This record gives sequence, structure tokens and C-alpha cells, in this order.
Amino acid sequence: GEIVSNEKSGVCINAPAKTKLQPSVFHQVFEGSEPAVLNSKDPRLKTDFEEAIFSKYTGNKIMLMDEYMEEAVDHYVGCLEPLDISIDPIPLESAMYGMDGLEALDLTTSAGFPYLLQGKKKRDIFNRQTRDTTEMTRMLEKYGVDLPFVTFVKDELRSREKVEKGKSRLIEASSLNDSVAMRVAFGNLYATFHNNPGTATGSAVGCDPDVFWSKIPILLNGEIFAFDYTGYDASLSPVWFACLKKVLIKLGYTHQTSFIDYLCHSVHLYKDRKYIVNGGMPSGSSGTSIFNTMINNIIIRTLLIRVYKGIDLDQFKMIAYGDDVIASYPHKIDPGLLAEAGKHYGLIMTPADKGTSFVDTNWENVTFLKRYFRADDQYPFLIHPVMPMKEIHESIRWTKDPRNTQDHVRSLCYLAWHNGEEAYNEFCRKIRSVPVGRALTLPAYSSLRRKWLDSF
Ligand SMILES: NC(=O)C1=CN([C@@H]2O[C@H](COP(=O)(O)OP(=O)(O)OC[C@H]3O[C@@H](n4cnc5c(N)ncnc54)[C@H](OP(=O)(O)O)[C@@H]3O)[C@@H](O)[C@H]2O)C=CC1
Repeated sequence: GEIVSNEKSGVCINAPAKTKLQPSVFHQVFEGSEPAVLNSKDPRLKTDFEEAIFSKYTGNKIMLMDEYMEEAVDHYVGCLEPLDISIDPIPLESAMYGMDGLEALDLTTSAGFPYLLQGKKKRDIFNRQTRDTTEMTRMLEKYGVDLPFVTFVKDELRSREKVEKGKSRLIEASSLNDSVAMRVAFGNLYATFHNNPGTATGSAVGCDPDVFWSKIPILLNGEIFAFDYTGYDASLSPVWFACLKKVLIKLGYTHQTSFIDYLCHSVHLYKDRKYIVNGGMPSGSSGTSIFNTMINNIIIRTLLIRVYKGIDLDQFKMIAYGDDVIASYPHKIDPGLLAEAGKHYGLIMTPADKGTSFVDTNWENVTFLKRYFRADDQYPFLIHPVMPMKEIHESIRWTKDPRNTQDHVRSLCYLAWHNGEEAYNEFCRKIRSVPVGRALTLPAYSSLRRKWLDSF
């Protein structure tokens, strides 16, 4: 992603609010390092604010698809075909309200241009209960599609370096109109993927880690390697979008590449500004996560081929959620080498195995979706999704709405127990060393562990 232009938008797009992050009744009970920089004049910046949040954009590797890419596409198109992905579009009411494999469109995310400036809240239009499918149809009529991407900073916690640096995350929110039409072209694609995490889709988008993480080592089973990217969604040159376009063709798609063109060449509204981006995937589009994940299936296949000349991908399996990869192949590979030839397409990647001094990525030290893996003692064949306590600790020190504390820790509890009884005792002990949590309902270890085995 690279910014080709920026000019006066024509809109006085609303400056954001203050943050909603306040220290929690556990801010002093657990140890941690605070909410994201949301304006220039925040007292905590050590470099130019506006400069750090668009530096995600690093430039394109402008080019035509090379011979490796074209083969990676065919292998992935052929991994997908058993999943029979209807090119047909879903009815409008299915896009809006949902269907099997597709939740209802989410009511809280913004509607973006040009609604957010005209007093049309999506609460008004949508009206779940009646499944009313008439408002949008005249909304899409009034404004069409291919509409700008309203840009909000993410309201979230970040590490200290990222607050000091100003490395805050942006939401590039597409329009409701855009959302719906997309949801109508690829709904049964979304649906297909959502109902089928694993090696075929090569995806875990919409997986339950509590019950899907045990499937994970059976499908990979070979010699695993994993990767994390740096500024991934922005490190995408237009070409990868074309490889996605090429995949989608072999799935039998036609005029619906329009949508990926909607993502490649992107037009975003910041404040009183209109910047245009060529290459780089927007975070707010109705399939951002799905399309990121397919491109990552293309990227990886390409890197092996380009690197290991004689190669058979039939016995090659991978699983991506956005930028998070984890992959298998019978025989050993140098992920450091894929990371290398990956720079030749302008992509900064980092494998788990960092070098010969470094212990091989194994099932004990590898991660995915921020979680490590660990087999149960009793039923080893069952894999815990283990989230670091550090991660939970940092999660608990701050609150959005202190009235939503009970569910906000219960939600944390269902994640924390996979670290073991003793650690869960430590955790609940710490919680009940402070007035507020002493009355708090907590799930006991045995209850959580029972509920988990019944997920199967
Ligand atoms: N049926 C059940 O009872 C269960 C349901 N679930 C839930 O369903 C989810 C599966 O779908 P998910 O995993 O969310 O994959 P997503 O639907 O999040 O992938 C959609 C992508 O498109 C963008 N987007 C556009 N419009 C919307 C919208 N209206 N709502 C949300 N994202 C939107 C998002 O970007 P951005 O993030 O910028 O919006 C996201 O990256 C699980 O994560 C889990 O929460 C899982 C287990 C059981």
C-alpha cells in the first residue's frame, strides 16, 4: 500500500471523542504496560502523530504476476474446489439479517459515507425483527456503491512503545451500501469458509479455538513452521489482489472482481481530507478478514515454489487467520528463506524458528491466534487453546464500561482456565483480593473443564 494522492475532502468529518478506557478495579492488582493515542495533542507522543499512523504504507512492488504466483493460484484454487462455492448471490435479506454461515450484519459498526453525516443510523434502516429489506434497496438506489472509506482510529490498548511511537491502529470503515452488495456477491463464499475452517479453505476465520484447536495438529501433522507479518494488510501490493482476482475467476466469478478493485484502489476520508490508496487491504470491508486469508494462502504457496524449485504441494497444508500463519510440510524447510524471498515482493515476515541457535518450531512453542497449544493430561488428543496470563493480565487492568465487569471477567475466565488449576486459583485469588470482585460470580475450574469437554 502506497498513497498516490490526498486533497480537500469537502466534508468536516467529525473529530473523534475521548477514549472510553478507564483503569479497572484491578489496575493496581495485576502488572501491566495503556490506551491508544487518538489525537495529535495527546501528552504522551514522542514523535509526530499523523506521521506514525499512515507509515503502515510502505509502497508497492509494482509488477506482473510471475511464474511462481500463477502456480500457487492453481494449487489453491484446486484446494478449494471440493468445497463447491456457489458464485450465485444471496438474497438481500440474507446479506442484511444473515443466514447459515453468515451472522446478521453487525449493528454497532458505523455505516460510514454518506450516512454518518446525514443522521441515518443503521438502527433506523435495518429493523431486524421484521427482516425489512426495503430501506436498503432505495438506499443502494440513492448512493450506489464504490463509496469512500471513513477512517477512525481504533479505540484499544497498545504497548508502551506503540503509544510512545504513535503506532496506533486505524479502522478504514467502508459504507453500508458497500457492505451489503459484497455480502451479496460472496455470502456463500463467506458461508463456505465460515462453516469449513481447515486446510481446504486454509483458514480459521470464525473458528472456536476452545474446540477447533484439537483438530489443528491432525490436519497439519507434518513438520510445521509459522509466520507473523509486519504491517501485513498494508504490505500488500496490487498484484496479490490480482492473484486473488485470478483465484476467484477459477471459482467461476465474473463481474464480481469489481469488489477487489474496490479494495485495491481505495478512497478514504480522514478529516477534511480525501486520500486515495493503491495496494493495501482496508480493515473495515465486508470480507477484509476472509480476503486477507486467501491472499496469505497465495503468498505462502508462492514463497515455497520460488525458493524450493523442485517441490510437490499435494502434501502441503496451511491455516491462516488474516496475517497469522501456521503451516506444515513433510520435510524440513527454511522459513527464514521464505521470509527472505518474500522481501522481493515487499513483505516483512518473521518465522517462529529464528535460526540455528533457535529450537525448531514445535507444537509446544508455536502459536496461532495469539494462543499457544497444550495437550490435556487425561485425554492427550485434546488441545487446550492456551492464552498467556500476561495477555489476560493486561486485558483486566482497564475497563470500557465498569457496569460490564462481570461479563468482562467471566469472558476472561473461560480463556484463563486453560492455563491450569493452580494458575486459575492464583487468578481468582488475585481477583478476590479487592472489594469489587469479592461478590463476583466466578466459574469454578471443574465447571469450565466439564463445559469444555461437552463442546465436542
Ligand atoms: N453461531 C455461534 O453461536 C457462534 C458464533 N461465533 C462468532 O462469529 C464470529 C465469526 O465471524 P468472524 O470470526 O467475526 O469473521 P468476520 O465476520 O469478523 O470477518 C469479517 C471481516 O469483514 C469486516 N466486516 C464488515 N462488516 C462487518 C460486520 N457487520 N461485522 C463484523 N465484521 C465486519 C471485519 O473487519 P472489522 O473487524 O474492521 O469490522 C472482519 O475483518 C466469531 O468470531 C464469533 O464471535 C463463533 C462461535 C459460535
